[PDB]
Amino acid sequence: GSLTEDGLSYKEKFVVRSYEVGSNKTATVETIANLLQEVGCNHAQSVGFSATTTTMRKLHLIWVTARMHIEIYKYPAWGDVVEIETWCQSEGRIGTRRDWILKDSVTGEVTGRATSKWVMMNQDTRRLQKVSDDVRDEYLVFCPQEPRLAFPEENNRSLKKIPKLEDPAQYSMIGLKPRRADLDMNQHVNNVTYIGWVLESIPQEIVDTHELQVITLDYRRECQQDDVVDSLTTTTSDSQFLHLLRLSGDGQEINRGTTLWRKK
Amino acid sequence: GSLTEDGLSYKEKFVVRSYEVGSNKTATVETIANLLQEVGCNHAQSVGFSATTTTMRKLHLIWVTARMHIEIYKYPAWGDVVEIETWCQSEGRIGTRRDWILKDSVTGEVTGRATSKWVMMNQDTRRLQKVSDDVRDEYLVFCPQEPRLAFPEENNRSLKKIPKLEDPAQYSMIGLKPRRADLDMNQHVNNVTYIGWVLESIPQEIVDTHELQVITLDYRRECQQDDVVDSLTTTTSNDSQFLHLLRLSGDGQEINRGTTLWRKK
Ligand SMILES: Cc1nccn1Cc1cccc(C#N)c1
Ligand SMILES: Cc1nccn1Cc1cccc(C#N)c1
Repeated sequence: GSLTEDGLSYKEKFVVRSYEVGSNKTATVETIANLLQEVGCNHAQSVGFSATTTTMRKLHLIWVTARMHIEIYKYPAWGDVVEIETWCQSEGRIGTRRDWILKDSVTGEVTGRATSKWVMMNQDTRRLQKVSDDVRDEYLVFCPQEPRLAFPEENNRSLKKIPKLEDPAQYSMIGLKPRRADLDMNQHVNNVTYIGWVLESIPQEIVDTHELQVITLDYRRECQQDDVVDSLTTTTSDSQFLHLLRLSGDGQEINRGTTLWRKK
Repeated sequence: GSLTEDGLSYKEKFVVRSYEVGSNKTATVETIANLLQEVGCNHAQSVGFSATTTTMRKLHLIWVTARMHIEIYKYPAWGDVVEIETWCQSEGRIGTRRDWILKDSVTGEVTGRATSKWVMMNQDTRRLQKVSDDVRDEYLVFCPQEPRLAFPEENNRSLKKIPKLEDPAQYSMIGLKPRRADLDMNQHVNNVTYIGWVLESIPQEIVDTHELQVITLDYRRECQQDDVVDSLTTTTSNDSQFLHLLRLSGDGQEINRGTTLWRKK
């Protein structure tokens, strides 16, 4: 991987692995989401991050994902090479955004795109906060100054408000719990695990006859390593679904989302 | 990746990813096991397979893992490049063996080694069988003729018999179940998922203070996509050793047994 000529974005190529594909012999959306996190980490390393900047480390502040939105036109097949370009942008005091474009390396055709919203949190109190001027200034030298959007369209799917699923859910998968492979280097549940848990309550008949085109996921609260989650899904329709992940015991919301599926 | 000069082994380099590492910022043993499966698949593809031979497909036969044995001296760090070499060998009519050697790409130093035993099974009946002469001849042109062992030692750990853990277990993790990410392209549970499930019943205090040096796992029966598993562990021992058992949560049918050896950091 490498930063592009202007140093304001980063590109990396990945060869899709045998264990990374589903029944169609193409990459799962969780494999895609892991590759998006990997190219994002490689971009942060390339621009000098140990993605906390020096001012954030002094104030014990970290970036946390508020929303992930991914749209796939074609999933890369096993053995195929996918090229992913990523970049960041400041969204004033709200937080930051990281965008991605996925391309077929042979044809140069765009096969997918993604966007994510990040908010600042104090790592100890877990209290959310606005982005300060010092953090905005030290971040802005690594971002394009003019807007560059993976989802430019006004009122597009990536910005839509997601409602809360009402009981009873049409489908459910209960008792989901993370294992050590679901944790990151800081012993926190990996953001991609929540995508897998949301998808657990989609009936296999949909998975067997449809391809996932769009997924939007809001992250409200973290699942701890010792927590247990229930995954709930209701059809709202192409097939569209509304999703909710909540703690198995008291029903505290951890995520809400929507998925759009196209018949194969 | 590529076959070596003589065409009897295959090498591939991997850059360790951010999500592939644990608390020490080095690759987990499950990341290592996935890389071993990946280089094995790339080797089979390079020599013309798709690893069922022509005679195997005619008779509806497949290879299934009977045992996996991995020894790691140093886990590669995040961003490091690891080179893995793999090869296969026929073990007469018993089955086949696939071996691997892991090296640090910069220093050329061996950082790990692994071996696995495979047996033939009829895909439909699930009945095990001996390897026929036609199958043995068809895959012998892709294997070294002289023995080449990742574990040459006289009575090495990779061949030891594993006993059955007796109840009560010292530690347990109950109600483990696969999700879609644990399945392969044929909707079967990936062999690496069972390694993760075995390790779930090792106490976190051991994981925090020790490094896993050796794991040997016997595969007795498959966990189906709708099954639920219990992971059981008992200490058998500066080094800590454990005995492991995975069984179905309901009736207690054995699916795997194994042992792990850990060295204090
Ligand atoms: C055995 C197990 N499966 C899920 C959680 N855990 C336990 C645990 C506790 C604290 C930190 C970690 C890490 N890393 C893990
Ligand atoms: C929702 C879920 N989590 C684990 C199993 N499953 C259901 C299932 C059934 C049959 C085939 C497959 C595949 N592939 C999956």
